[PDB]
Amino acid sequence: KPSIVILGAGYGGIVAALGLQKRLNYNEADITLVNKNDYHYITTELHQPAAGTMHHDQARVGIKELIDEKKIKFVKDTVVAIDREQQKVTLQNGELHYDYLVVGLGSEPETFGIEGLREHAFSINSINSVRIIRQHIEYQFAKFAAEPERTDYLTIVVGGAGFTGIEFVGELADRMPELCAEYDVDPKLVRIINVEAAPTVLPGFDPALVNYAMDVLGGKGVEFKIGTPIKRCTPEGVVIEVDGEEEEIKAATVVWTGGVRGNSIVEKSGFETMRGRIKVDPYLRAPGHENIFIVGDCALIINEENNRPYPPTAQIAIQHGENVAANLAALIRGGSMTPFKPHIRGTVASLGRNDAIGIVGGRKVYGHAASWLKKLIDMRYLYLIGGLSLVLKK
Amino acid sequence: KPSIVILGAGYGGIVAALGLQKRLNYNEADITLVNKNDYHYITTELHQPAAGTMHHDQARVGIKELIDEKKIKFVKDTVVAIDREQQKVTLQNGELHYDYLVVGLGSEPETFGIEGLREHAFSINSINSVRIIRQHIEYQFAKFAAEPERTDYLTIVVGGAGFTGIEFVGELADRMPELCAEYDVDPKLVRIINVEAAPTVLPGFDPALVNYAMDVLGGKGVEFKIGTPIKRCTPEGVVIEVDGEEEEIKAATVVWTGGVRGNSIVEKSGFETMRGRIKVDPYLRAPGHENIFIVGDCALIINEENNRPYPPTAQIAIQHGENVAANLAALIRGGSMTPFKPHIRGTVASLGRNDAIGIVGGRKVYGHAASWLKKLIDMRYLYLIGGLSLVLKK
Ligand SMILES: Cc1cc2nc3c(=O)[nH]c(=O)nc-3n(C[C@H](O)[C@H](O)[C@H](O)COP(=O)(O)OP(=O)(O)OC[C@H]3O[C@@H](n4cnc5c(N)ncnc54)[C@H](O)[C@@H]3O)c2cc1C
Ligand SMILES: Cc1cc2nc3c(=O)[nH]c(=O)nc-3n(C[C@H](O)[C@H](O)[C@H](O)COP(=O)(O)OP(=O)(O)OC[C@H]3O[C@@H](n4cnc5c(N)ncnc54)[C@H](O)[C@@H]3O)c2cc1C
Repeated sequence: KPSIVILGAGYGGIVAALGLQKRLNYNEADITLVNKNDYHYITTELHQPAAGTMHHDQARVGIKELIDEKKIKFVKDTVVAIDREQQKVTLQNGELHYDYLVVGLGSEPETFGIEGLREHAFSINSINSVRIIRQHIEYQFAKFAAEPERTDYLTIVVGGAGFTGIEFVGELADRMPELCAEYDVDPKLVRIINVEAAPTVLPGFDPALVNYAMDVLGGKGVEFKIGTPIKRCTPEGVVIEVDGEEEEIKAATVVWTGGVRGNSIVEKSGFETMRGRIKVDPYLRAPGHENIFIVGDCALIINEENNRPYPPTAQIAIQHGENVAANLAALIRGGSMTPFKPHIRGTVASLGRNDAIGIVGGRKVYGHAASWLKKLIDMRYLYLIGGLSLVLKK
Repeated sequence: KPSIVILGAGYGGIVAALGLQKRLNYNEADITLVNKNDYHYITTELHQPAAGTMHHDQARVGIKELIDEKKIKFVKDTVVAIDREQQKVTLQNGELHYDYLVVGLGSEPETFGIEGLREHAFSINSINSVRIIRQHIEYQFAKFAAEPERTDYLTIVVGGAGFTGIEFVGELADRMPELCAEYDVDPKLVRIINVEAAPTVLPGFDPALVNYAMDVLGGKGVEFKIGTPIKRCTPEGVVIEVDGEEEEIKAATVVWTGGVRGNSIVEKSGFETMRGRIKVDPYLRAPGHENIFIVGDCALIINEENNRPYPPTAQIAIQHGENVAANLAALIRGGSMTPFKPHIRGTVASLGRNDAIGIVGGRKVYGHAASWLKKLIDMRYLYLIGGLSLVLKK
């Protein structure tokens, strides 16, 4: 019985684990799933509890409830290092050996060495982190009424006007009326500032969709500072660069959505990486390793049509897991593997709870239509991993 | 036509204002009520929103909803100083003249010059302050899951084991199960520590009631450190004295319930005070001033039967307001005044939402009985200032 070890129970890992579960009979292989939490969180929904527009329990599910304990041994622990030569994974509270390894440790924030950013800014990338953001913001607003001159309490800076940043400021905008009512705050004093180094909001997306997004969010009071890089971050705010001069934004809350990289454990373990990501072979294996598969945000795929990398998405992470599960089963059974080919469908960006933008079926979508479509797409993933029961739960 | 100016819309000021409203005609006197907020808060209930066991809106009511605009002119402003010589009150955004003055500015925290206490500990004395405490604590618990070795996040130190401290830790204890579930916290790691310099919890109360209180709160996991003074306070915690030696308690939350004094404006205005309060004459007037009345926590009353001071309570504050309103009406109309005579009824201390201790009528009360009695007593005040409508509201 060969030992398959899966590192990280995210989109890539959970799908891979459940795939192997469905494809393999009992005693065909040992399957160990490692995750630092006993729950799997819906990473694509994390902007909502971060803004307090949805309870965080709506964005996570117990791993034991998803898997078959007789087929998969779940281990709750934190991966520290991978020893490729010994084929051993080092954890905080033990060690594991493998015949096959699946790395799905996800992303970590990339702050590009910008001073104070790692230590004084917040990230939206886990249940813990979004509860921290949520309660941090509520704490600032609670402090304001006693110190009405401290409008920096009411200022939130979101660094990076990409997909995550745009969805987050949308949620923040919807949250503000209730939040201000809770803490006797003049809503006109609230500032939500989206700061982007690139010269365009949502750089790389269709201009028509972008302008609609900016118009809607702009209407809701969101400010955009574009072509404006953050130079440093403090607990008092950020310094930005405007017209070749430094300008300070006093803000008690700074959220970084300006870049991610593959989990550093991968690169530190000696794998050759580009921005922490591994340019895997056609079978999603790490080059030089016939027994190591890489999924999700740790994997790098190049679109051969335009020589551009696919972005780190949940959508492609899911497709990774399905392919790896299929190919691992084949390897266990001495069969031939099937080369991975991504099929990129449409993605919808939420603009608060009642508005959205995106491409679905090949057509531009807006408003309530787009908003419902996003919910349906997200529901499909829940059905994939937890069947109708998980869908009915929430 | 005399000008009556009332400073502070607390128990003393609101009752006095409503009393004058009920006793005087529309042309007998000008009545101005000054308050820094447009709302009157139920100070005796503030321990609940501080612990998050009751929404803060349940502990306040709009002042305009209580008074008759044709009889009383409400001014939303902050009192800065009182000029006795000119009979003028200075505000942050203007100034007022009076023929008669009623001072009901309440208490402010007394930290006795204990280092760091004023700057790093929290007080339960307004709607703003309890929302700050509430969100501070939730913020600490939110941070814990990401740093499970920082158990100091889960330690709450309450300085002073008097009436307020006991009620507050009672509320915190009831809150903990829900709070821990919200933030994935092991409840056994939580520490609620009541620190008291005196050698007994609730010093001055009946020992039987005290022992019952400690047993109930102790069962709920509340720790008591008695004969233990706080020496200094930091954002990291407190230093305490144990057997003449320094010991540190690491705690991200320190709440001070160990002493209050009369609002400093009274002393700063040149009034002769003892611990910030004025030892008023039998008609609740400031000595040397036949036209200045002091009510509530700014007033000091000595029980002439046993020469001991009455504690600063809402119960006696209410009686102050009624007496002053009656006596002011008499002065305006040239009648004779009535010496203040306190009638001290029973007071019940809550021990969470489902338990309590106190004296009612002439018998000691416990449990659900005591708990309901406290609610009814508090309800009586709501009826006094707002009739059945306000009662039905809450
Ligand atoms: C607000 C937000 C919105 C998004 N919306 C979309 C969208 O609409 N469409 C789309 O396609 N993509 C979206 N994404 C991106 C998508 O969420 C990620 O691409 C996806 O999470 C990547 O899958 P993953 O399994 O590789 O990583 P992850 O989902 O992050 O999974 C990593 C797992 O491994 C665990 N883990 C991490 N490190 C360790 C360690 N040392 N030891 C043990 N366990 C560890 C983690 O606890 C976690 O469970 C969004 C991302 C964010 C932040
Ligand atoms: C948790 C807690 C529980 C309590 N429980 C009880 C109990 O059960 N029974 C009992 O008898 N007592 C109880 N007390 C004590 C009681 O609350 C006080 O004695 C009461 O509040 C005093 O009434 P007051 O009007 O003098 O002061 P306050 O109630 O504090 O009123 C002061 C008013 O004046 C305003 N004000 C203050 N300064 C200014 C300024 N510069 N300018 C303008 N406005 C100003 C304030 O905003 C406020 O509206 C409790 C106290 C606390 C903290």
